[PDB]
Amino acid sequence: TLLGTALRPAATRVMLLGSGELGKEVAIECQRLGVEVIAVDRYADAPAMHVAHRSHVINMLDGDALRRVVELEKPHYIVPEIEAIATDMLIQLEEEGLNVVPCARATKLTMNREGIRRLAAEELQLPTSTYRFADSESLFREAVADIGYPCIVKPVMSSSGKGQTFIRSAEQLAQAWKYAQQGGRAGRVIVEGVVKFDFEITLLTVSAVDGVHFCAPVGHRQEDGDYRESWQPQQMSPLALERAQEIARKVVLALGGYGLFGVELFVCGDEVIFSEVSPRPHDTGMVTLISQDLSEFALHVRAFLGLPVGGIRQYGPAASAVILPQLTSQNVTFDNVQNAVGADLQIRLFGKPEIDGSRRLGVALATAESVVDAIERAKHAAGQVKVQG
Amino acid sequence: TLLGTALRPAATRVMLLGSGELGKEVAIECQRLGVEVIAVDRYADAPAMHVAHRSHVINMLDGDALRRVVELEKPHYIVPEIEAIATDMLIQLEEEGLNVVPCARATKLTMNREGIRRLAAEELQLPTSTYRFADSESLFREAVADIGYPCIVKPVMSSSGKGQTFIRSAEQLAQAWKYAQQGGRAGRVIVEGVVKFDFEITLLTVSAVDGVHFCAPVGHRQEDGDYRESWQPQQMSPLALERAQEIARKVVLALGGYGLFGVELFVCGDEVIFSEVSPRPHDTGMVTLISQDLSEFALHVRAFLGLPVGGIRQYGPAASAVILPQLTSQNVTFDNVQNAVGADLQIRLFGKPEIDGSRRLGVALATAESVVDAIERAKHAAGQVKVQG
Ligand SMILES: Nc1ncnc2c1ncn2[C@@H]1O[C@H](COP(=O)(O)OP(=O)(O)NP(=O)(O)O)[C@@H](O)[C@H]1O
Ligand SMILES: Nc1ncnc2c1ncn2[C@@H]1O[C@H](COP(=O)(O)OP(=O)(O)NP(=O)(O)O)[C@@H](O)[C@H]1O
Ligand SMILES: NCC(=O)N[C@@H]1O[C@H](COP(=O)([O-])[O-])[C@@H](O)[C@H]1O
Ligand SMILES: NCC(=O)N[C@@H]1O[C@H](COP(=O)([O-])[O-])[C@@H](O)[C@H]1O
Ligand SMILES: [Mg+2]
Ligand SMILES: [Mg+2]
Ligand SMILES: [Mg+2]
Ligand SMILES: [Mg+2]
Ligand code: NA
Ligand code: NA
Repeated sequence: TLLGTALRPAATRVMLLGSGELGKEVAIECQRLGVEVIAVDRYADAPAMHVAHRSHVINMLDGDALRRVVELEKPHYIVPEIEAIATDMLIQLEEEGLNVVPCARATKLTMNREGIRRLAAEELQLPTSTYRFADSESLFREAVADIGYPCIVKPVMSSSGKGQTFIRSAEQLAQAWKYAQQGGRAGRVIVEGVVKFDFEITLLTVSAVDGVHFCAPVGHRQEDGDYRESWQPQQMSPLALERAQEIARKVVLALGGYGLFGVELFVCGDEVIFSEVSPRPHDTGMVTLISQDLSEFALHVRAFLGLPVGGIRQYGPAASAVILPQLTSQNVTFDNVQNAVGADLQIRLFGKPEIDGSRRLGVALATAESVVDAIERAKHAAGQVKVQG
Repeated sequence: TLLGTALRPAATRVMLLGSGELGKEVAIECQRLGVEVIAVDRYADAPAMHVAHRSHVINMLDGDALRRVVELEKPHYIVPEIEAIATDMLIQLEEEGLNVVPCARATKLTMNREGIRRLAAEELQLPTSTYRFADSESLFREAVADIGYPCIVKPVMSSSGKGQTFIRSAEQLAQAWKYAQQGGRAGRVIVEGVVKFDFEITLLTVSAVDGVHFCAPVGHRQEDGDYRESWQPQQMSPLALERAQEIARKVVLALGGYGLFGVELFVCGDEVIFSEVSPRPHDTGMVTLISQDLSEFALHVRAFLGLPVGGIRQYGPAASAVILPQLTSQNVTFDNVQNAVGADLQIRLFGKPEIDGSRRLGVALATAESVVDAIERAKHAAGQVKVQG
């Protein structure tokens, strides 16, 4: 493996499609290796753009627009950071010789729940919640009837819980369906039976030249479609961990290509159930910014560049807690920062240009002798931040 | 501490005066907090510029040029990254209300080994090398006589050994007095009477809102005026450590201002002698990119922003080894990178635009069960990298 010098003729060029907080760290890790970074998104001054050599704002769902920016910048690697990309064009491009991380098929399969769900459950025979898809209200209604209550309805093309409803009674059916319509390419939906898990985890799995490597299990807590806190390591029985690893390995290998994947799993004792997978760094993995020698961002980079992982070091109990304020502003400020960092406590503020409602603008990170204590220290610190606009 | 959002009207702005590998990390740290970074250097595409919001190429020795850039960008913090800057302008600027990190006086004082040596020795009353001050070949001649063999000859405006001479013999004096003029402005000198130390350390000392904290001592190996390898923690006596810390505190507190300082000391048994100090992150300190929770750069930023440090966690034996090729090229590439990364091993490639002679293009970082082992791992890795032109 050979790397060039960013900005020079033989530069190794990486193009990020999506410039949120996740890509910002991928960008930093690229920059740490003198890798040239082109950050693209649907809006200007996106996080990853702050730390990139050059940025472009285009409609990433427009295959022609994508083709255009790619032809323009001639990246060696196209690193999708969000789901909402013109995957069909990535496949084209990949065929035309471009390297899509981890691979274009991985991106296509995961951007639509139907693809990844059917692959995992039907082709890989992995355990998942029960599910049905529906593309009309009536079909949706039949689906619910067959699935039972409670059940969760989600659009097949969504993230961070947009257009999703936890359905407890037929009473919600109409609202649920409309709402699932508002969320979505606005479309088809998935109706899943509710898994009553003991806890849920994210198994950050790196597929690299030297094999499949696993980060220690990251536990996470979700609320109202948003991850609130994550921690590592999440304790699991030996049997559960081994089962989780098995599932994760099968998934990443099936999707193909080098990179770090966020394998979302539900744990019921010693039993593990597959939920979904990010074929790229995962939000919950932001805890690895404090908990490992190589963050999930650093690992994604390492793997995609074709270099060996070797191993991953875990420094002990740690957690992340989101900074998710709710306001409307185009000039956001953060005060009381002196009460948000200190010993074994840090924060990250994304640089997002504005907010109009709820938005993840930063994250607090902490370490401690237990995840319980780390979680509290991180939440507390996130809380101390006085967000104003 | 109130921080704005980079690129937004209330953004908090940091201007780096010097954009090499040290400032690159400082920049990355600022970015992580959504701080707006302006990277200034005397050449284009300097490392820190790759990761800054914007840059400026100017002669930083030109005060009028410095004022212009400062006033144009209106930074909240001026962060010196190299010695060669117009310290007078800093002083003036500071007087005009500008925040200079750690303080303008600190920058001036350290530029001059005259001012700093006197302060430390006379004023602070700390142990240093022997010395005096010549201002002529005759003034030079007489002094070196007062010091004796062997001894050191340094321009009071020298760095990296720029203009220095190790004198064991009178014959040299023909040379030395000349060389002392080769370098610096191109002059006046300082003659030191060498100290036979067991080993040398850099005591990275952070002065912040919650007082002064210290990183574990960093040992290093110098060669031809360039550090080659650095390691942490350097084994020493608690007594030696205690003494080192006392000297460091005294110095930093006397220099004034918040920031990370690199205190250079000689260790002979339980005795410690102050050599010099950088009022900014120090090269040898690059080991902290892998050995601690907060790197020296993260500490620098934390401190200058008025935030508390609280503590510094050290992850065990670690080392840095420089990637210091010597060639002439404007399109450097790095091959065999796969043999330079792995478990507990990483590399940084700076992004320097070209090279023409010997130049530090990157660094290898490693951790291990022992300091010795760490150094070997880091050295080996740096050695595997094939630098092409
Ligand atoms: N079938 C299910 N049973 C139980 N809980 C579920 C189920 N599906 C989703 N959840 C819960 O809802 C959270 C969000 O679900 P998810 O399917 O990941 O939504 P998303 O919109 O894809 N979000 P993101 O992870 O940002 O892509 C999960 O982490 C669980 O806490
Ligand atoms: N009195 C002295 N005794 C022994 N070694 C010395 C002495 N002064 C300098 N050195 C050695 O010289 C190295 C570099 O010299 P130094 O005094 O730091 O000058 P410099 O030109 O300012 N270099 P730099 O460290 O980059 O600022 C040190 O790290 C020591 O190994
Ligand atoms: N679970 C998905 C996720 O965490 N995505 C992250 O959020 C960004 C969008 O946030 P935004 O909606 O605030 O612009 C994405 O770009 C990605 O980094
Ligand atoms: N020992 C001091 C030191 O390490 N300084 C670092 O090297 C730069 C200059 O490198 P360059 O000479 O290759 O431009 C400086 O800007 C600083 O980052
Ligand atoms: Mg999802
Ligand atoms: Mg999810
Ligand atoms: Mg110096
Ligand atoms: Mg020195
Ligand atoms: Na690929
Ligand atoms: Na100051």
